[PDB]
Amino acid sequence: MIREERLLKVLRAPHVSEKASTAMEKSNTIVLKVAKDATKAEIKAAVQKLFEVEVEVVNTLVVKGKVKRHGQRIGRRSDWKKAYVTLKEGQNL
Amino acid sequence: KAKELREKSVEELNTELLNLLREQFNLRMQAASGQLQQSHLLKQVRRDVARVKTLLNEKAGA
Amino acid sequence: SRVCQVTGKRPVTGNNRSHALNATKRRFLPNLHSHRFWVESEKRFVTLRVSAKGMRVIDKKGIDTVLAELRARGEKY
Amino acid sequence: AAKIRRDDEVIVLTGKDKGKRGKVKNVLSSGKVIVEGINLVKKHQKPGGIVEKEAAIQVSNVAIFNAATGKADRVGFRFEDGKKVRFFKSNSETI
Amino acid sequence: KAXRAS
Amino acid sequence: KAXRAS
Amino acid sequence: MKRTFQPSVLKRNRSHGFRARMATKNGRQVLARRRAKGRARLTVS
RNA sequence: UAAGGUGAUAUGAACCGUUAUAACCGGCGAUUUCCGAAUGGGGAAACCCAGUGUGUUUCGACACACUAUCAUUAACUGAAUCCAUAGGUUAAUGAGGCGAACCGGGGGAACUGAAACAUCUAAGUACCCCGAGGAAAAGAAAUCAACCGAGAUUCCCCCAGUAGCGGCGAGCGAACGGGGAGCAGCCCAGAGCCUGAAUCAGUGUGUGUGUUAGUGGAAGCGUCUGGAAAGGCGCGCGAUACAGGGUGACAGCCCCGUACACAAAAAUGCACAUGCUGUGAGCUCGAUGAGUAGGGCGGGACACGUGGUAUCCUGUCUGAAUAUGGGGGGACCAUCCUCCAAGGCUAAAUACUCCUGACUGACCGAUAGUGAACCAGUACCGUGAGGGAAAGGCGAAAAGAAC
RNA sequence: AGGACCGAACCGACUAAUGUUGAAAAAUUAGCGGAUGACUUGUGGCUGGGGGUGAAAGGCCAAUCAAACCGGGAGAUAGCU
RNA sequence: CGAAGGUGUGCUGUGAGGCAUGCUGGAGGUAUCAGAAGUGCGAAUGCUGACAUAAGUAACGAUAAAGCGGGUGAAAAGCCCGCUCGCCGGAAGACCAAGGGUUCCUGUCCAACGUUAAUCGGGGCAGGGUGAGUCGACCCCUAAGGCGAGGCCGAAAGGCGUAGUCGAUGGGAAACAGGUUAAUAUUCCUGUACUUGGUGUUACUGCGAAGGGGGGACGGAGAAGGCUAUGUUGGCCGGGCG
RNA sequence: UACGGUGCUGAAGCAACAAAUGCCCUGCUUCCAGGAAAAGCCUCUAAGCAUCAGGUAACAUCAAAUCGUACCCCAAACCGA
Ligand SMILES: [K+]
Ligand SMILES: [K+]
Ligand SMILES: [K+]
Ligand SMILES: [K+]
Ligand SMILES: [K+]
Ligand SMILES: [K+]
Ligand SMILES: [K+]
Ligand SMILES: [K+]
Ligand SMILES: [K+]
Ligand SMILES: [K+]
Ligand SMILES: [K+]
Ligand SMILES: [K+]
Ligand SMILES: [K+]
Ligand SMILES: [K+]
Ligand SMILES: [K+]
Ligand SMILES: [K+]
Ligand SMILES: [K+]
Ligand SMILES: [K+]
Ligand SMILES: [K+]
Ligand SMILES: [Mg+2]
Ligand SMILES: [Mg+2]
Ligand SMILES: [Mg+2]
Ligand SMILES: [Mg+2]
Ligand SMILES: [Mg+2]
Ligand SMILES: [Mg+2]
Ligand SMILES: [Mg+2]
Ligand SMILES: [Mg+2]
Ligand SMILES: [Mg+2]
Ligand SMILES: [Mg+2]
Ligand SMILES: [Mg+2]
Ligand SMILES: [Mg+2]
Ligand SMILES: [Mg+2]
Ligand SMILES: [Mg+2]
Ligand SMILES: [Mg+2]
Ligand SMILES: [Mg+2]
Ligand SMILES: [Mg+2]
Ligand SMILES: [Mg+2]
Ligand SMILES: [Mg+2]
Ligand SMILES: [Mg+2]
Ligand SMILES: [Mg+2]
Ligand SMILES: [Mg+2]
Ligand SMILES: [Mg+2]
Ligand SMILES: [Mg+2]
Ligand SMILES: [Mg+2]
Ligand SMILES: [Mg+2]
Ligand SMILES: [Mg+2]
Ligand SMILES: [Mg+2]
Ligand SMILES: [Mg+2]
Ligand SMILES: [Mg+2]
Ligand SMILES: [Mg+2]
Ligand SMILES: [Mg+2]
Ligand SMILES: [Mg+2]
Ligand SMILES: [Mg+2]
Ligand SMILES: [Mg+2]
Ligand SMILES: [Mg+2]
Ligand SMILES: [Mg+2]
Ligand SMILES: [Mg+2]
Ligand SMILES: [Mg+2]
Ligand SMILES: [Mg+2]
Ligand SMILES: [Mg+2]
Ligand SMILES: [Mg+2]
Ligand SMILES: [Mg+2]
Ligand SMILES: [Mg+2]
Ligand SMILES: [Mg+2]
Ligand SMILES: [Mg+2]
Ligand SMILES: [Mg+2]
Ligand SMILES: [Mg+2]
Ligand SMILES: [Mg+2]
Ligand SMILES: [Mg+2]
Ligand SMILES: [Mg+2]
Ligand SMILES: [Mg+2]
Ligand SMILES: [Mg+2]
Repeated sequence: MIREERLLKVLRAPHVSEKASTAMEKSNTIVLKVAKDATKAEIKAAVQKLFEVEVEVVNTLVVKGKVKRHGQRIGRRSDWKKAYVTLKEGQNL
Repeated sequence: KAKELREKSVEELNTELLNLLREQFNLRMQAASGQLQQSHLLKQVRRDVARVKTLLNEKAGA
Repeated sequence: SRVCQVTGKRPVTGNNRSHALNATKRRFLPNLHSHRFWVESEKRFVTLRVSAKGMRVIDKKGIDTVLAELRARGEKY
Repeated sequence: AAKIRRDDEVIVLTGKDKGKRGKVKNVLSSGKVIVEGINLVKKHQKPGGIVEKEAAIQVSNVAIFNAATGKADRVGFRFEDGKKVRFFKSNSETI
Repeated sequence: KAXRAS
Repeated sequence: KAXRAS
Repeated sequence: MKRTFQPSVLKRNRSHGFRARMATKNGRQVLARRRAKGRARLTVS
């Protein structure tokens, strides 16, 4: 049991890409941007509660932010956590 | 709006918090999907959450 | 440190002076000795690091007076 | 308080439009105002065309138009019914 | 989980 | 933890 | 030819890092001087 | 306080608001991740890993709080060792770290000067260290003086580059006394009587008075030149306001101000008035700081370099008299004068400015002025300490050049 | 067996040429020595400036060494240019 | 109705200078008499910036080496594709640690960067991309060594060190083959495994450590046998008849 | 076939010989210069617990977090401007 207030903060956005699209069509895996301090257990709990789908497993990685220049002034985008959430077979988001 | 929330109880404020957080989650998904046209609603719900949490702390006492 | 527990005598600095008046920095140390003092009140020996001068102070004032002074400074034995 | 406000009929004291009148359309924190019909510039707008549009004028270059006297006036502040009002300096009338 | 403050 | 050096 | 700078992040941090500086009064004086100068980067950390 | 507004580059989007919960400003609150004294343990700062107690659960878990060290006090416990003590645990309270100068203290150079150099100088400076405060320190005569007197300390001007000190070299350099700033005196070393009366502290209520937002705040037009008028010219007007800034060129009267007059729900500085809790005034009787003064040896400090060298401090070894007594008066003695050490507190005049507000300059104006007018202690260089730049200006308005 | 032998890796640096505003602030090319040892190498650690370390050359201690580097005394002093 | 500054011209004084005025400039300037100085530059191997000269000279960084056709393009010696050629192959291949930190992949652009051109790039810009019970870190354990409650020592700062506590370069559980993306894979997928721990249940039960013991747990050299990786040949299978 | 590559289908799949510097081998032999530590692990009991806790085995069930993972890596990406 994680508190719902916590679960309502952990999922930030669906990650849109060719790889994410292929993940959903081939492997029944949604790709999410999640809070940087989100654990696999919290992401699982949140997806099952909020999307109302059975989660099989969560795989996670931290995307390191890119160094970029805006008018010859150097900056760095933020690191963010990606979750590959594999839904149980036949759940279908 | 703090007028209205001040007249609610702790449990009434706690359900309003979860209602706003759920709306905040829904808006965040829409905005991420490129579906939210009304970008201003994100700030509104965020400040509403802050208002409810401020009053919850006032009810429990500083 | 080389500090008399009774008097607070500590190393002081000064000069060696040669016949030609060459000043070289030196120290003057206290004549310190660890000594076990009989305290008849407590029925105990108390070891103090004491200058020879401090031992004459203990002889004159008595160990109980001196130890009472140490307790007021918070200097330990 | 601001002497010149949105919707005021003003008269231009200074510049190419000296003497012309218009309604204050917006009051900027720069200390400038857009007065409708006044201080027209021809912007070369990219796709788009040549567009005549109002450029902001300095607020001290316009005066409140007292329609009674038919001339530029100065504004002062009074309290009436526990509320600050503007009044024309010349005739002492509330705006 | 939330130690940040929730 | 210790005379070995721990 | 082997040049003088042979980087090791461990040795860097142990030699010059924040905690090495904080460990001694002279290291804390380095940090005081660098704060007073207004350095963006106090240490190699 | 308000008709506008959602900080900047920086538009736009989507909104909010217009007579009062838009925004903005000020008071008081709330929230306030992680690192950092960093304090639950650890650690390559911003990370890793816990214990304990409560509470909660979907038994997978979740939430919250506490857990550093040292000092002091208290309780409890508890060796050798019988008492006891050391030790142990727990509780309360405090400390810790940072900070530009000024301040007191512990240490303490050398270059240099001496036309070399060692005494001496530089200098008790630089620097290191410890500690404090809004100032610090000093301070209520064992002080000077000179037979007349003064009356704590501190600071300023003189005395005076004098007297002196000095390889009598280089240099170092008083005091007495005078003029000022500012002034303030007290307590313990102890009982008794009388009582809590004096005076400052602490913590409240008022009371004014500052501060932290604000409010009102006078009076100009015509014409000429011009892209534009604030300029020229003409004729007016305000001024306890002609400080200053802005506005299309130079504005008392266009705007913001300025003189002047007002303002605080709330917090808070200060000065008083008045409770409460500590605090004890006054009188008589006393008492009167000992390993101390002084001495020998070694150093140091005194303007004073051991000198004929007083006086102060003390590392070392000694060691009085204690008011019928003792210190000082520049070797020393006598006489006389003067003061009372070995306990302590004490405002003001004095020092300083990291910082806040206002105001000023025969100060600078982009190679100047800060290193830095600009996203600069940055870029860049260096293992690191550390070093360390260059770089301002379209226009009145972007009207920043459709096609 | 061996501070044994020949010889790659590996460690070194005897000769020559080149290069010397280099490809390189010490190298390249052809030869050369050691190559089971007093060998060589990775990672980490310790020793600090009149100090270290040195099978000893005043060698080495961050391209710096008969006293490192950085900051300070500091505008040392300069009868010299 | 044109200030300073800039640039010409004329006049003028014994000189430093002065005056006038055309053009530029577009907002300041300032007589006189006094007052004050960051008050005058050609030198200092002066300092900063700019710009010359040598000079369109040297050089374009291993003498492993190119040739041609086609494509794209404004343009192709250099990019793409193709054929050929050459070079490395105990490497000039492959995988890592250290170190770096997006350089990876895709699209797009060619100013600057690339010692040439560049359509190309480790360059610009944008988007994408890193998936773990088993790999590694963290973690348990210690070495050198570090820190170190108390403590001992030291003018102060500090030094040393006990219990402790850190510290890998060493000791400590477990996953393989195949498939897959433009870009990850012992991480995804498929197939087949394994390890440690928590609960619950069933059966049987001496459990219990900060202590004891065992173990972990260790050198150099040499020799030989048994093996496998791996290779070669045959057989087999498919294709070939030049 | 969008000339890059996709989707499908699939034969044989054995033997002999040679063979490591890899494995048996933390072995064996031999030598002198005589070759970490600590935990995991196994075992023993102590005080204590004592029809329990706890042990053991079987089965079931849940858990195994967090961070790294791209790419270069004898190099055009690291140290050498
Ligand atoms: K000297
Ligand atoms: K000299
Ligand atoms: K006019
Ligand atoms: K104006
Ligand atoms: K003005
Ligand atoms: K004495
Ligand atoms: K006397
Ligand atoms: K500068
Ligand atoms: K030295
Ligand atoms: K001119
Ligand atoms: K003048
Ligand atoms: K010159
Ligand atoms: K040339
Ligand atoms: K070319
Ligand atoms: K793992
Ligand atoms: K971890
Ligand atoms: K043939
Ligand atoms: K990977
Ligand atoms: K690597
Ligand atoms: Mg998985
Ligand atoms: Mg992962
Ligand atoms: Mg700590
Ligand atoms: Mg901590
Ligand atoms: Mg303090
Ligand atoms: Mg000299
Ligand atoms: Mg004081
Ligand atoms: Mg007298
Ligand atoms: Mg006003
Ligand atoms: Mg006014
Ligand atoms: Mg102008
Ligand atoms: Mg006395
Ligand atoms: Mg005396
Ligand atoms: Mg004496
Ligand atoms: Mg004497
Ligand atoms: Mg002396
Ligand atoms: Mg005398
Ligand atoms: Mg400058
Ligand atoms: Mg300029
Ligand atoms: Mg040999
Ligand atoms: Mg050599
Ligand atoms: Mg060679
Ligand atoms: Mg030989
Ligand atoms: Mg050989
Ligand atoms: Mg020699
Ligand atoms: Mg060197
Ligand atoms: Mg020297
Ligand atoms: Mg000096
Ligand atoms: Mg000089
Ligand atoms: Mg000059
Ligand atoms: Mg010049
Ligand atoms: Mg000259
Ligand atoms: Mg040149
Ligand atoms: Mg040519
Ligand atoms: Mg030539
Ligand atoms: Mg030629
Ligand atoms: Mg040539
Ligand atoms: Mg080339
Ligand atoms: Mg071209
Ligand atoms: Mg071709
Ligand atoms: Mg070519
Ligand atoms: Mg090709
Ligand atoms: Mg890049
Ligand atoms: Mg690429
Ligand atoms: Mg080019
Ligand atoms: Mg690129
Ligand atoms: Mg230690
Ligand atoms: Mg450990
Ligand atoms: Mg390791
Ligand atoms: Mg790859
Ligand atoms: Mg085989
Ligand atoms: Mg071998
Ligand atoms: Mg990889």
